[PDB]
Amino acid sequence: GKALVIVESPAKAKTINKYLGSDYVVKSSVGHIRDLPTDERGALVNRMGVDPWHNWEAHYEVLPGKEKVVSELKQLAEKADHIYLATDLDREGEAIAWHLREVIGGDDARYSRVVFNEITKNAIRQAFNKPGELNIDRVNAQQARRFMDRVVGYMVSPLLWKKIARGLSAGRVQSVAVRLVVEREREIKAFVPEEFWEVDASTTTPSGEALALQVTHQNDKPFRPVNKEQTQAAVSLLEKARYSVLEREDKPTTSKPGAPFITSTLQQAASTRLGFGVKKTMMMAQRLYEAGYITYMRTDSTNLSQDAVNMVRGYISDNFGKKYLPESPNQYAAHEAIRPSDVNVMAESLKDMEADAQKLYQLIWRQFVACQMTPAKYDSTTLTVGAGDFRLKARGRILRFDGWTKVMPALREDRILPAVNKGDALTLVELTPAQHFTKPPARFSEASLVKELEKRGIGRPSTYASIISTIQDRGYVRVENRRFYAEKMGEIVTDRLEENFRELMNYDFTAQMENSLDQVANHEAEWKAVLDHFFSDFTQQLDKAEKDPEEGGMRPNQMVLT
Ligand SMILES: Cc1cn([C@H]2C[C@H](OP(=O)(O)O)[C@@H](CO)O2)c(=O)[nH]c1=O
Repeated sequence: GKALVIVESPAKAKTINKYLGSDYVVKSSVGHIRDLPTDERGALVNRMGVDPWHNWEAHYEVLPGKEKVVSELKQLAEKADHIYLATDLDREGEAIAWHLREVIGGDDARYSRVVFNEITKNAIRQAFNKPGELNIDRVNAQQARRFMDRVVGYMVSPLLWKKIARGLSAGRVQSVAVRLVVEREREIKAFVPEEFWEVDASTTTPSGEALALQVTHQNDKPFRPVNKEQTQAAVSLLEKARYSVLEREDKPTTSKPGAPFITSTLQQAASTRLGFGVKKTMMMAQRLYEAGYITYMRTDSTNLSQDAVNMVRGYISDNFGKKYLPESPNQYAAHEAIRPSDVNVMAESLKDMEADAQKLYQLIWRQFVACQMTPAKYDSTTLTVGAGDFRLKARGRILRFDGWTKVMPALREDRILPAVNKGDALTLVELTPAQHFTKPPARFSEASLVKELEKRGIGRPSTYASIISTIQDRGYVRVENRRFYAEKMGEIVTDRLEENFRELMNYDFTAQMENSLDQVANHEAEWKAVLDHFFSDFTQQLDKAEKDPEEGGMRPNQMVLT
Protein backbone atom coordinates (compact mmCIF):
# COMPACT_ATOMS: atom_id res chain seq x y z
CA GLY A 1 0.00 0.00 0.00
CA LYS A 2 2.90 2.38 0.64
CA ALA A 3 6.23 3.11 -1.05
CA LEU A 4 9.66 2.38 0.44
CA VAL A 5 12.25 5.06 -0.42
CA ILE A 6 15.87 4.15 0.44
CA VAL A 7 18.76 6.61 0.86
CA GLU A 8 22.21 5.99 2.34
CA SER A 9 22.35 8.29 5.38
CA PRO A 10 20.27 9.43 8.37
CA ALA A 11 21.03 13.08 7.60
CA LYS A 12 19.86 12.63 4.01
CA ALA A 13 16.77 10.73 5.19
CA LYS A 14 15.72 13.59 7.44
CA THR A 15 15.83 16.18 4.64
CA ILE A 16 14.17 14.10 1.92
CA ASN A 17 11.28 13.36 4.32
CA LYS A 18 10.22 17.01 4.25
CA TYR A 19 9.13 16.54 0.66
CA LEU A 20 7.55 13.09 0.58
CA GLY A 21 3.89 12.38 1.32
CA SER A 22 2.13 9.95 3.66
CA ASP A 23 2.41 7.13 1.14
CA TYR A 24 6.21 7.22 1.29
CA VAL A 25 8.37 5.56 3.95
CA VAL A 26 12.02 6.63 3.83
CA LYS A 27 14.82 4.56 5.37
CA SER A 28 18.61 4.91 5.27
CA SER A 29 21.11 2.04 5.19
CA VAL A 30 23.73 3.88 7.27
CA GLY A 31 26.52 2.87 4.90
CA HIS A 32 27.57 0.22 2.38
CA ILE A 33 25.50 -2.95 2.93
CA ARG A 34 27.63 -5.15 0.67
CA ASP A 35 31.15 -5.07 -0.84
CA LEU A 36 34.42 -6.94 -1.53
CA PRO A 37 36.34 -8.67 1.32
CA THR A 38 38.15 -6.61 4.01
CA ASP A 39 48.24 -18.64 -14.20
CA GLU A 40 46.19 -18.33 -10.98
CA ARG A 41 46.47 -18.78 -7.19
CA GLY A 42 43.36 -19.72 -5.23
CA ALA A 43 45.10 -18.12 -2.28
CA LEU A 44 45.14 -14.79 -4.09
CA VAL A 45 41.62 -14.89 -5.56
CA ASN A 46 39.99 -15.52 -2.18
CA ARG A 47 41.71 -12.52 -0.59
CA MET A 48 40.95 -10.22 -3.55
CA GLY A 49 37.41 -11.49 -3.90
CA VAL A 50 37.50 -11.31 -7.69
CA ASP A 51 38.83 -13.95 -10.10
CA PRO A 52 40.65 -12.53 -13.16
CA TRP A 53 41.19 -16.05 -14.52
CA HIS A 54 37.57 -17.25 -14.49
CA ASN A 55 36.14 -14.25 -16.30
CA TRP A 56 36.05 -12.00 -13.23
CA GLU A 57 33.62 -13.96 -11.07
CA ALA A 58 33.15 -11.94 -7.89
CA HIS A 59 32.47 -12.72 -4.25
CA TYR A 60 30.71 -9.84 -2.49
CA GLU A 61 29.35 -10.26 1.06
CA VAL A 62 27.44 -8.33 3.71
CA LEU A 63 29.78 -5.95 5.56
CA PRO A 64 30.85 -6.11 9.26
CA GLY A 65 27.89 -6.15 11.63
CA LYS A 66 25.55 -5.00 8.86
CA GLU A 67 23.57 -8.24 8.86
CA LYS A 68 21.02 -6.54 11.10
CA VAL A 69 20.11 -3.70 8.75
CA VAL A 70 19.72 -6.21 5.90
CA SER A 71 17.14 -7.85 8.13
CA GLU A 72 15.28 -4.62 8.88
CA LEU A 73 15.11 -3.74 5.16
CA LYS A 74 13.73 -7.01 3.77
CA GLN A 75 10.61 -6.76 5.95
CA LEU A 76 10.00 -3.12 5.05
CA ALA A 77 10.10 -4.12 1.37
CA GLU A 78 7.46 -6.85 1.58
CA LYS A 79 5.01 -4.47 3.27
CA ALA A 80 5.79 -1.98 0.49
CA ASP A 81 4.17 -1.69 -2.93
CA HIS A 82 7.12 -0.16 -4.81
CA ILE A 83 10.77 0.33 -3.88
CA TYR A 84 12.55 3.61 -4.75
CA LEU A 85 16.35 3.75 -4.82
CA ALA A 86 17.39 7.34 -4.17
CA THR A 87 21.16 6.97 -3.79
CA ASP A 88 23.38 9.86 -4.98
CA LEU A 89 23.55 10.48 -8.74
CA ASP A 90 27.15 9.40 -9.50
CA ARG A 91 28.45 5.99 -10.62
CA GLU A 92 29.42 4.90 -7.10
CA GLY A 93 25.82 5.65 -6.11
CA GLU A 94 24.40 3.67 -9.05
CA ALA A 95 26.45 0.75 -7.77
CA ILE A 96 25.21 1.05 -4.18
CA ALA A 97 21.62 1.08 -5.43
CA TRP A 98 22.40 -2.09 -7.38
CA HIS A 99 23.60 -3.77 -4.17
CA LEU A 100 20.43 -2.78 -2.32
CA ARG A 101 18.38 -4.47 -5.06
CA GLU A 102 20.59 -7.57 -5.11
CA VAL A 103 20.38 -7.95 -1.34
CA ILE A 104 16.64 -7.40 -1.02
CA GLY A 105 15.83 -9.33 -4.19
CA GLY A 106 12.56 -9.66 -6.05
CA ASP A 107 11.47 -8.53 -9.49
CA ASP A 108 13.17 -5.74 -11.40
CA ALA A 109 9.66 -4.30 -11.85
CA ARG A 110 9.54 -3.69 -8.11
CA TYR A 111 12.33 -1.08 -8.38
CA SER A 112 12.87 2.43 -9.73
CA ARG A 113 16.06 4.52 -9.55
CA VAL A 114 15.31 8.24 -9.11
CA VAL A 115 17.85 11.06 -9.70
CA PHE A 116 18.32 14.59 -8.39
CA ASN A 117 21.20 17.02 -7.87
CA GLU A 118 19.79 18.89 -4.84
CA ILE A 119 17.22 17.97 -2.21
CA THR A 120 14.45 20.54 -2.50
CA LYS A 121 10.66 20.45 -2.83
CA ASN A 122 10.50 20.98 -6.57
CA ALA A 123 13.57 18.84 -7.26
CA ILE A 124 12.11 15.88 -5.37
CA ARG A 125 8.84 16.25 -7.31
CA GLN A 126 10.34 15.82 -10.78
CA ALA A 127 12.54 13.06 -9.39
CA PHE A 128 9.53 10.99 -8.33
CA ASN A 129 7.28 12.20 -11.15
CA LYS A 130 9.02 10.36 -14.00
CA PRO A 131 11.22 7.85 -12.13
CA GLY A 132 13.88 5.86 -13.94
CA GLU A 133 15.51 2.46 -14.31
CA LEU A 134 18.75 1.15 -12.82
CA ASN A 135 21.51 1.64 -15.44
CA ILE A 136 23.58 -1.55 -15.62
CA ASP A 137 26.20 0.10 -17.86
CA ARG A 138 27.06 2.59 -15.14
CA VAL A 139 27.17 -0.12 -12.48
CA ASN A 140 29.61 -2.05 -14.69
CA ALA A 141 31.93 0.93 -15.22
CA GLN A 142 32.12 1.29 -11.42
CA GLN A 143 32.93 -2.35 -10.76
CA ALA A 144 35.48 -2.31 -13.59
CA ARG A 145 37.32 0.50 -11.80
CA ARG A 146 37.11 -1.28 -8.44
CA PHE A 147 38.38 -4.59 -9.85
CA MET A 148 41.45 -3.22 -11.64
CA ASP A 149 42.32 -1.19 -8.54
CA ARG A 150 42.17 -4.46 -6.57
CA VAL A 151 44.44 -6.22 -9.07
CA VAL A 152 47.17 -3.57 -8.81
CA GLY A 153 46.98 -3.26 -5.04
CA TYR A 154 47.01 -6.96 -4.14
CA MET A 155 49.41 -8.19 -6.86
CA VAL A 156 52.02 -5.43 -7.03
CA SER A 157 52.31 -4.80 -3.27
CA PRO A 158 53.59 -8.34 -2.53
CA LEU A 159 56.43 -7.84 -5.01
CA LEU A 160 57.37 -4.64 -3.18
CA TRP A 161 57.51 -6.42 0.20
CA LYS A 162 59.96 -8.85 -1.40
CA LYS A 163 62.12 -6.32 -3.26
CA ILE A 164 62.02 -3.24 -1.05
CA ALA A 165 60.35 -3.48 2.36
CA ARG A 166 57.33 -5.14 3.99
CA GLY A 167 54.30 -2.91 4.52
CA LEU A 168 54.56 -0.94 1.26
CA SER A 169 51.45 -0.31 -0.86
CA ALA A 170 50.71 0.24 -4.55
CA GLY A 171 47.90 2.15 -6.24
CA ARG A 172 46.85 2.31 -9.88
CA VAL A 173 46.38 6.08 -9.79
CA GLN A 174 47.97 6.73 -6.40
CA SER A 175 51.40 5.77 -7.82
CA VAL A 176 50.99 8.18 -10.72
CA ALA A 177 50.09 10.96 -8.29
CA VAL A 178 53.23 10.23 -6.24
CA ARG A 179 55.24 10.38 -9.46
CA LEU A 180 54.25 14.02 -10.08
CA VAL A 181 55.45 15.11 -6.66
CA VAL A 182 58.73 13.26 -7.12
CA GLU A 183 59.55 14.98 -10.46
CA ARG A 184 58.79 18.35 -8.87
CA GLU A 185 61.00 17.56 -5.86
CA ARG A 186 63.87 16.84 -8.21
CA GLU A 187 63.49 19.97 -10.40
CA ILE A 188 63.62 22.00 -7.18
CA LYS A 189 66.74 20.21 -5.97
CA ALA A 190 68.45 20.74 -9.33
CA PHE A 191 67.64 24.45 -9.67
CA VAL A 192 70.48 26.97 -10.00
CA PRO A 193 69.36 30.51 -8.98
CA GLU A 194 70.46 33.21 -11.44
CA GLU A 195 71.28 36.87 -10.69
CA PHE A 196 69.66 39.81 -12.48
CA TRP A 197 69.09 43.49 -11.61
CA GLU A 198 66.36 46.15 -11.93
CA VAL A 199 66.53 49.97 -11.83
CA ASP A 200 63.78 52.29 -10.62
CA ALA A 201 63.43 56.06 -10.64
CA SER A 202 61.44 58.72 -8.81
CA THR A 203 60.80 61.95 -10.72
CA THR A 204 58.94 65.26 -10.67
CA THR A 205 56.20 66.35 -13.05
CA PRO A 206 55.99 69.93 -14.31
CA SER A 207 53.30 70.74 -11.73
CA GLY A 208 55.69 69.17 -9.20
CA GLU A 209 53.86 65.91 -8.46
CA ALA A 210 55.79 62.68 -7.78
CA LEU A 211 56.14 60.06 -10.52
CA ALA A 212 57.62 56.58 -9.96
CA LEU A 213 59.30 54.94 -12.96
CA GLN A 214 60.87 51.61 -13.92
CA VAL A 215 63.54 51.20 -16.62
CA THR A 216 62.58 48.81 -19.42
CA HIS A 217 64.84 49.40 -22.43
CA GLN A 218 68.39 50.55 -23.28
CA ASN A 219 69.47 51.04 -26.90
CA ASP A 220 66.05 49.72 -27.89
CA LYS A 221 66.68 46.37 -26.17
CA PRO A 222 65.25 44.90 -22.92
CA PHE A 223 67.08 46.04 -19.78
CA ARG A 224 68.64 43.28 -17.66
CA PRO A 225 72.16 43.56 -16.19
CA VAL A 226 73.58 40.40 -14.58
CA ASN A 227 75.99 41.86 -12.01
CA LYS A 228 76.82 44.86 -9.83
CA GLU A 229 79.10 46.58 -12.34
CA GLN A 230 76.68 46.49 -15.27
CA THR A 231 74.03 48.24 -13.18
CA GLN A 232 76.50 50.88 -12.03
CA ALA A 233 77.62 51.82 -15.54
CA ALA A 234 73.95 52.04 -16.47
CA VAL A 235 73.03 54.12 -13.42
CA SER A 236 75.86 56.53 -14.18
CA LEU A 237 74.40 57.33 -17.62
CA LEU A 238 70.86 57.79 -16.27
CA GLU A 239 71.93 60.46 -13.78
CA LYS A 240 72.93 62.86 -16.57
CA ALA A 241 70.09 62.25 -19.06
CA ARG A 242 67.13 64.58 -19.60
CA TYR A 243 63.72 62.94 -18.93
CA SER A 244 60.52 63.56 -20.93
CA VAL A 245 57.12 61.92 -21.52
CA LEU A 246 57.43 60.03 -24.81
CA GLU A 247 53.78 58.90 -24.95
CA ARG A 248 50.47 58.61 -23.06
CA GLU A 249 48.07 55.75 -23.75
CA ASP A 250 44.62 55.99 -22.16
CA LYS A 251 42.32 52.98 -22.37
CA PRO A 252 39.28 51.46 -20.60
CA THR A 253 39.62 47.89 -19.33
CA THR A 254 37.28 45.42 -17.62
CA SER A 255 37.39 42.29 -15.46
CA LYS A 256 34.74 39.57 -15.61
CA PRO A 257 33.68 37.38 -12.66
CA GLY A 258 34.60 33.71 -12.67
CA ALA A 259 32.28 30.84 -13.56
CA PRO A 260 30.36 28.99 -10.82
CA PHE A 261 32.43 26.35 -8.92
CA ILE A 262 33.03 22.69 -9.64
CA THR A 263 34.75 20.09 -7.46
CA SER A 264 38.18 21.14 -8.78
CA THR A 265 37.73 24.90 -8.41
CA LEU A 266 36.00 24.70 -5.00
CA GLN A 267 38.97 22.89 -3.49
CA GLN A 268 41.43 25.33 -5.02
CA ALA A 269 39.49 28.35 -3.78
CA ALA A 270 38.59 26.89 -0.36
CA SER A 271 42.31 26.24 0.18
CA THR A 272 43.73 29.50 -1.25
CA ARG A 273 41.31 31.90 0.48
CA LEU A 274 39.99 29.97 3.47
CA GLY A 275 42.96 27.78 4.34
CA PHE A 276 40.88 24.57 4.20
CA GLY A 277 42.48 21.32 3.11
CA VAL A 278 40.81 19.19 0.42
CA LYS A 279 39.48 16.59 2.87
CA LYS A 280 37.97 19.26 5.12
CA THR A 281 36.31 20.99 2.16
CA MET A 282 34.72 17.78 0.91
CA MET A 283 33.44 16.61 4.28
CA MET A 284 31.76 19.99 4.85
CA ALA A 285 30.37 20.36 1.33
CA GLN A 286 28.73 16.95 1.66
CA ARG A 287 26.99 17.87 4.90
CA LEU A 288 25.66 21.02 3.20
CA TYR A 289 24.32 19.05 0.21
CA GLU A 290 22.69 16.35 2.37
CA ALA A 291 21.14 19.09 4.52
CA GLY A 292 19.48 20.59 1.45
CA TYR A 293 21.53 23.82 1.20
CA ILE A 294 23.62 23.25 -1.95
CA THR A 295 23.61 21.14 -5.14
CA TYR A 296 25.54 17.84 -5.47
CA MET A 297 29.23 18.47 -4.72
CA ARG A 298 30.81 16.05 -7.25
CA THR A 299 30.59 17.64 -10.67
CA ASP A 300 32.67 19.07 -13.48
CA SER A 301 29.97 21.04 -15.29
CA THR A 302 29.46 24.81 -15.06
CA ASN A 303 25.81 24.60 -16.15
CA LEU A 304 23.06 26.59 -14.49
CA SER A 305 19.37 25.74 -15.03
CA GLN A 306 16.94 28.45 -16.07
CA ASP A 307 15.30 28.33 -12.61
CA ALA A 308 18.52 29.15 -10.76
CA VAL A 309 19.47 31.84 -13.27
CA ASN A 310 16.08 33.50 -12.89
CA MET A 311 16.01 33.41 -9.09
CA VAL A 312 19.53 34.93 -8.86
CA ARG A 313 18.88 37.61 -11.47
CA GLY A 314 15.78 38.37 -9.43
CA TYR A 315 17.96 38.70 -6.35
CA ILE A 316 20.49 40.86 -8.24
CA SER A 317 17.93 43.44 -9.39
CA ASP A 318 16.10 43.68 -6.05
CA ASN A 319 19.25 44.06 -3.95
CA PHE A 320 21.76 45.75 -6.31
CA GLY A 321 20.06 47.40 -9.26
CA LYS A 322 19.54 47.73 -12.99
CA LYS A 323 23.21 48.48 -13.74
CA TYR A 324 24.40 45.19 -12.25
CA LEU A 325 22.05 43.08 -14.35
CA PRO A 326 23.33 41.91 -17.77
CA GLU A 327 20.91 42.27 -20.70
CA SER A 328 21.03 38.48 -21.11
CA PRO A 329 22.21 35.74 -18.69
CA ASN A 330 25.84 34.58 -18.62
CA GLN A 331 26.18 31.11 -20.09
CA TYR A 332 29.34 29.24 -19.00
CA ALA A 333 30.11 25.98 -20.81
CA ALA A 334 22.83 17.17 -17.54
CA HIS A 335 24.63 18.18 -14.34
CA GLU A 336 24.85 21.54 -12.60
CA ALA A 337 27.62 23.50 -10.95
CA ILE A 338 27.97 23.82 -7.18
CA ARG A 339 25.63 26.61 -6.09
CA PRO A 340 23.14 27.50 -3.33
CA SER A 341 19.76 25.75 -3.28
CA ASP A 342 17.89 28.99 -2.50
CA VAL A 343 19.74 32.29 -3.02
CA ASN A 344 17.59 33.86 -0.33
CA VAL A 345 19.08 31.81 2.49
CA MET A 346 22.15 33.56 3.89
CA ALA A 347 25.23 31.87 5.36
CA GLU A 348 24.19 33.23 8.76
CA SER A 349 20.72 31.64 8.67
CA LEU A 350 22.22 28.18 8.43
CA LYS A 351 20.65 26.19 11.24
CA ASP A 352 22.79 23.30 12.58
CA MET A 353 25.95 24.11 10.59
CA GLU A 354 29.12 25.33 12.30
CA ALA A 355 31.57 28.19 11.73
CA ASP A 356 33.70 26.83 8.91
CA ALA A 357 30.80 25.10 7.15
CA GLN A 358 29.09 28.52 7.05
CA LYS A 359 32.20 30.17 5.55
CA LEU A 360 32.21 27.56 2.79
CA TYR A 361 28.53 28.22 1.98
CA GLN A 362 29.32 31.95 1.86
CA LEU A 363 32.20 31.35 -0.55
CA ILE A 364 29.84 29.28 -2.73
CA TRP A 365 27.02 31.83 -2.48
CA ARG A 366 29.22 34.81 -3.49
CA GLN A 367 30.73 33.02 -6.52
CA PHE A 368 27.22 32.08 -7.72
CA VAL A 369 25.81 35.62 -7.38
CA ALA A 370 28.95 37.19 -8.81
CA CYS A 371 28.79 35.02 -11.96
CA GLN A 372 25.49 36.57 -13.11
CA MET A 373 26.46 40.21 -12.48
CA THR A 374 28.02 42.67 -14.93
CA PRO A 375 31.77 43.33 -15.49
CA ALA A 376 33.81 45.89 -13.57
CA LYS A 377 35.11 48.91 -15.49
CA TYR A 378 38.49 50.61 -15.00
CA ASP A 379 40.44 53.47 -16.60
CA SER A 380 43.95 52.26 -17.35
CA THR A 381 46.92 54.48 -18.07
CA THR A 382 50.46 53.94 -19.37
CA LEU A 383 53.24 56.52 -19.45
CA THR A 384 56.34 55.81 -21.52
CA VAL A 385 59.35 58.00 -20.70
CA GLY A 386 62.50 58.68 -22.68
CA ALA A 387 65.91 59.33 -21.15
CA GLY A 388 68.98 59.44 -23.38
CA ASP A 389 69.29 55.90 -24.75
CA PHE A 390 66.80 54.53 -22.19
CA ARG A 391 63.01 54.07 -22.09
CA LEU A 392 60.93 53.89 -18.87
CA LYS A 393 57.38 52.89 -17.91
CA ALA A 394 54.69 53.65 -15.32
CA ARG A 395 51.18 52.16 -15.05
CA GLY A 396 48.02 53.19 -13.25
CA ARG A 397 44.32 52.38 -12.98
CA ILE A 398 41.12 53.91 -11.59
CA LEU A 399 37.86 52.07 -10.86
CA ARG A 400 34.81 53.40 -12.76
CA PHE A 401 32.14 50.78 -11.94
CA ASP A 402 32.67 48.04 -9.32
CA GLY A 403 30.21 45.66 -11.03
CA TRP A 404 30.42 42.04 -9.89
CA THR A 405 33.00 43.01 -7.25
CA LYS A 406 30.15 44.64 -5.29
CA VAL A 407 29.41 41.35 -3.45
CA MET A 408 33.00 40.77 -2.32
CA PRO A 409 34.57 42.36 0.77
CA ALA A 410 35.22 46.06 0.29
CA LEU A 411 38.85 46.72 -0.72
CA ARG A 412 41.54 47.16 1.95
CA GLU A 413 43.65 50.46 -4.30
CA ASP A 414 47.20 51.66 -5.15
CA ARG A 415 47.30 53.66 -8.39
CA ILE A 416 46.79 57.25 -9.56
CA LEU A 417 49.63 58.62 -11.65
CA PRO A 418 50.00 62.41 -11.62
CA ALA A 419 48.70 64.43 -14.57
CA VAL A 420 51.17 64.60 -17.46
CA ASN A 421 51.08 65.48 -21.17
CA LYS A 422 53.08 63.87 -23.97
CA GLY A 423 56.18 66.04 -24.14
CA ASP A 424 56.58 67.43 -20.63
CA ALA A 425 59.90 67.49 -18.80
CA LEU A 426 60.34 65.37 -15.70
CA THR A 427 63.12 66.13 -13.20
CA LEU A 428 65.16 63.27 -11.74
CA VAL A 429 65.04 62.97 -7.96
CA GLU A 430 66.72 59.68 -7.10
CA LEU A 431 67.80 56.34 -8.61
CA THR A 432 67.30 53.04 -6.81
CA PRO A 433 68.95 49.91 -8.21
CA ALA A 434 67.76 46.53 -6.90
CA GLN A 435 69.36 43.10 -7.12
CA HIS A 436 67.12 40.14 -7.73
CA PHE A 437 67.09 36.36 -7.96
CA THR A 438 65.41 33.76 -10.22
CA LYS A 439 63.08 31.42 -8.32
CA PRO A 440 62.79 27.59 -8.35
CA PRO A 441 59.45 25.96 -9.31
CA ALA A 442 56.93 26.25 -6.48
CA ARG A 443 55.97 23.16 -4.41
CA PHE A 444 52.59 21.50 -5.00
CA SER A 445 49.78 21.83 -2.45
CA GLU A 446 46.58 19.78 -2.11
CA ALA A 447 45.31 22.60 -4.35
CA SER A 448 47.79 22.77 -7.21
CA LEU A 449 47.89 18.95 -7.25
CA VAL A 450 44.16 18.40 -7.82
CA LYS A 451 44.60 21.19 -10.38
CA GLU A 452 47.47 19.33 -12.11
CA LEU A 453 45.60 16.06 -11.77
CA GLU A 454 42.59 17.56 -13.54
CA LYS A 455 44.70 19.31 -16.16
CA ARG A 456 46.20 15.95 -17.14
CA GLY A 457 42.87 14.11 -17.18
CA ILE A 458 43.95 11.78 -14.39
CA GLY A 459 41.69 12.78 -11.52
CA ARG A 460 37.88 12.63 -11.31
CA PRO A 461 35.42 14.65 -9.18
CA SER A 462 34.64 11.69 -6.97
CA THR A 463 38.27 10.57 -6.57
CA TYR A 464 40.49 13.65 -6.19
CA ALA A 465 39.91 13.74 -2.39
CA SER A 466 40.87 10.16 -1.63
CA ILE A 467 43.82 10.37 -4.03
CA ILE A 468 45.23 13.19 -1.93
CA SER A 469 44.75 11.44 1.43
CA THR A 470 45.98 8.07 0.17
CA ILE A 471 49.41 9.10 -1.13
CA GLN A 472 49.91 10.64 2.32
CA ASP A 473 49.76 7.89 4.91
CA ARG A 474 51.92 5.34 3.12
CA GLY A 475 55.10 7.35 3.53
CA TYR A 476 55.68 8.46 -0.05
CA VAL A 477 55.00 12.14 0.50
CA ARG A 478 54.23 14.45 3.43
CA VAL A 479 52.59 17.82 3.96
CA GLU A 480 54.51 20.33 6.02
CA ASN A 481 53.72 24.06 5.95
CA ARG A 482 50.77 23.30 3.70
CA ARG A 483 53.07 22.10 0.89
CA PHE A 484 54.07 18.72 -0.58
CA TYR A 485 57.41 17.02 0.07
CA ALA A 486 58.72 13.81 -1.48
CA GLU A 487 60.04 11.31 1.05
CA LYS A 488 63.08 9.15 0.23
CA MET A 489 60.94 5.99 0.04
CA GLY A 490 58.74 7.78 -2.52
CA GLU A 491 61.65 8.34 -4.88
CA ILE A 492 62.82 4.78 -4.12
CA VAL A 493 59.49 3.10 -5.09
CA THR A 494 58.78 5.51 -7.99
CA ASP A 495 62.02 4.57 -9.79
CA ARG A 496 61.35 0.85 -9.31
CA LEU A 497 57.81 1.12 -10.68
CA GLU A 498 59.03 3.41 -13.46
CA GLU A 499 61.50 0.77 -14.61
CA ASN A 500 59.30 -2.35 -14.46
CA PHE A 501 55.78 -0.95 -14.96
CA ARG A 502 56.27 1.73 -17.61
CA GLU A 503 52.74 1.39 -18.95
CA LEU A 504 51.18 1.70 -15.52
CA MET A 505 53.26 4.81 -14.67
CA ASN A 506 52.67 6.62 -18.00
CA TYR A 507 50.54 9.78 -17.77
CA ASP A 508 48.86 9.41 -21.16
CA PHE A 509 47.91 5.79 -20.48
CA THR A 510 46.22 6.28 -17.15
CA ALA A 511 44.29 9.17 -18.67
CA GLN A 512 43.19 6.90 -21.53
CA MET A 513 41.94 4.45 -18.91
CA GLU A 514 39.50 7.09 -17.73
CA ASN A 515 38.14 7.41 -21.27
CA SER A 516 37.85 3.59 -21.36
CA LEU A 517 35.75 3.66 -18.19
CA ASP A 518 33.50 6.38 -19.68
CA GLN A 519 33.04 4.24 -22.83
CA VAL A 520 31.74 1.35 -20.66
CA ALA A 521 29.28 3.68 -18.89
CA ASN A 522 27.91 4.88 -22.26
CA HIS A 523 27.55 1.36 -23.72
CA GLU A 524 30.40 1.85 -26.19
CA ALA A 525 32.51 -0.93 -24.67
CA GLU A 526 31.93 -4.13 -22.64
CA TRP A 527 33.43 -4.14 -19.13
CA LYS A 528 34.88 -7.65 -19.11
CA ALA A 529 36.63 -7.25 -22.44
CA VAL A 530 38.12 -4.06 -21.01
CA LEU A 531 39.33 -5.80 -17.84
CA ASP A 532 40.78 -8.54 -20.03
CA HIS A 533 42.89 -6.08 -22.01
CA PHE A 534 44.06 -4.24 -18.89
CA PHE A 535 44.96 -7.59 -17.29
CA SER A 536 46.78 -8.85 -20.36
CA ASP A 537 49.04 -5.77 -20.31
CA PHE A 538 49.31 -5.93 -16.54
CA THR A 539 50.54 -9.52 -16.22
CA GLN A 540 53.07 -9.18 -19.01
CA GLN A 541 54.66 -6.36 -16.99
CA LEU A 542 54.41 -8.24 -13.65
CA ASP A 543 56.14 -11.33 -15.01
CA LYS A 544 59.25 -9.46 -16.12
CA ALA A 545 59.45 -7.75 -12.71
CA GLU A 546 59.44 -10.97 -10.66
CA LYS A 547 62.52 -12.33 -12.41
CA ASP A 548 66.05 -11.79 -11.10
CA PRO A 549 67.59 -8.42 -12.04
CA GLU A 550 70.16 -10.01 -14.39
CA GLU A 551 67.13 -11.30 -16.30
CA GLY A 552 65.69 -7.79 -16.17
CA GLY A 553 63.60 -7.94 -13.01
CA MET A 554 63.05 -5.30 -10.35
CA ARG A 555 66.17 -3.94 -8.60
CA PRO A 556 66.48 -4.89 -4.90
CA ASN A 557 66.89 -2.02 -2.42
CA GLN A 558 70.40 -3.22 -1.51
CA MET A 559 73.88 -1.67 -1.42
CA VAL A 560 76.38 -4.52 -1.94
CA LEU A 561 79.54 -4.14 0.18
CA THR A 562 83.08 -3.19 -0.80
C1 LIG B 1 31.61 7.94 -9.18
C2 LIG B 1 32.19 8.50 -10.50
C3 LIG B 1 31.39 9.14 -11.40
N1 LIG B 1 31.91 9.65 -12.61
C4 LIG B 1 31.06 10.36 -13.63
C5 LIG B 1 29.91 9.41 -13.96
C6 LIG B 1 28.74 10.34 -14.15
O1 LIG B 1 28.43 10.50 -15.55
P1 LIG B 1 27.91 9.27 -16.48
O2 LIG B 1 26.52 9.59 -16.82
O3 LIG B 1 29.04 9.09 -17.39
O4 LIG B 1 27.86 7.95 -15.59
C7 LIG B 1 29.11 11.64 -13.48
C8 LIG B 1 28.31 11.83 -12.20
O5 LIG B 1 28.70 13.06 -11.62
O6 LIG B 1 30.52 11.61 -13.18
C9 LIG B 1 33.28 9.50 -12.93
O7 LIG B 1 33.82 9.91 -13.97
N2 LIG B 1 34.05 8.85 -12.00
C10 LIG B 1 33.61 8.33 -10.80
O8 LIG B 1 34.44 7.77 -10.09
